[PDB]
Amino acid sequence: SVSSVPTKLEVVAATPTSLLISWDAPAVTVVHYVITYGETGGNSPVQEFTVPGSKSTATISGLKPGVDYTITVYTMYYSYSDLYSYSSPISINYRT
Amino acid sequence: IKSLFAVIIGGSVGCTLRWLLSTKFNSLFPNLPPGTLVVNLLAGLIIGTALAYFLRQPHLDPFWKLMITTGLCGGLSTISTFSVEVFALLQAGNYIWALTSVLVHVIGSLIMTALGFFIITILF
Ligand SMILES: CCCCCCCCCCO[C@@H]1O[C@H](CO)[C@@H](O[C@H]2O[C@H](CO)[C@@H](O)[C@H](O)[C@H]2O)[C@H](O)[C@H]1O
Ligand SMILES: CCCCCCCCCCO[C@@H]1O[C@H](CO)[C@@H](O[C@H]2O[C@H](CO)[C@@H](O)[C@H](O)[C@H]2O)[C@H](O)[C@H]1O
Ligand SMILES: CCCCCCCCCCO[C@@H]1O[C@H](CO)[C@@H](O[C@H]2O[C@H](CO)[C@@H](O)[C@H](O)[C@H]2O)[C@H](O)[C@H]1O
Ligand SMILES: [F-]
Ligand code: NA
Repeated sequence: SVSSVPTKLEVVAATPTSLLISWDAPAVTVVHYVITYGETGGNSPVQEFTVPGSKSTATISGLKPGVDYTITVYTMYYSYSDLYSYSSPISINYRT
Repeated sequence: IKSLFAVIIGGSVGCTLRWLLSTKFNSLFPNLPPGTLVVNLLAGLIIGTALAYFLRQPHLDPFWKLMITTGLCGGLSTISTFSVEVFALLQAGNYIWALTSVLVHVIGSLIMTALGFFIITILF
């Protein structure tokens, strides 16, 4: 019944080489969030890093100016039936 | 073998009740899952009432006592689910609710055992 996927993923601030993103926590115990990013043109490596479960913002650095990026966030979360598992991702596109 | 059936019947009912209450209600308040809490508090309450009640009639059938305590209360309560809940909160950086969960489960369940015992003892 309860979704484990974050909502309202968006870019709240941007420079040509960086993005500050944020999201609303899902109503579950999130142990950590995993942020992924890569160039939308599907010819570049996707990178990932984690943020603690208490944080609902993240900075993405070292980007190229004028380039479309696909950014996703999913959770590693605790629930009763599944103990620790990974949620589906929420995904946005953003052009530096 | 008769004792084994008491454990299995009581245990299966307790385990089933815990499964139903936990799956139905735990997700309502994830910082202190209420299904896991209620079954620990309830098991504490039942063992307390059993403690007082069985003292008064010591030669009653060992079958009923075994079904209720080792079986029902034992199947109903859980330290394992309680532990992962707390462990997950600790890994999530949620120290206030990890501490709160430990205090409410442990102090709460001991209080319920006392209440069960003293309610029956007061009821004469
Ligand atoms: C987790 C448990 C918590 C306790 C909650 C209270 C529930 C009690 C319901 C059953 O009540 C008992 O019924 C027995 C059967 O009718 C009675 O035994 C009476 O009859 C027996 C014979 O049937 C005799 O052996 C006994 O000495 C005699 O007291 C006994 O007094 C009475 O209390
Ligand atoms: C908590 C939930 C409610 C559960 C209630 C269960 C109701 C049924 C209990 C009946 O149990 C009997 O109690 C007798 C006495 O109470 C015992 O008699 C035994 O003990 C007596 C007392 O010492 C002697 O007089 C008898 O001869 C001797 O057979 C008898 O063995 C036992 O089977
Ligand atoms: C008295 C009862 C004793 C029972 C034993 C309990 C054992 C505790 C296990 C805690 O696990 C660690 O918790 C850290 C804190 O939540 C996590 O750090 C995470 O969060 C930190 C702060 O939010 C960051 O600095 C870290 O980089 C980040 O990995 C870390 O991953 C995790 O392995
Ligand atoms: F817990
Ligand atoms: Na148990």
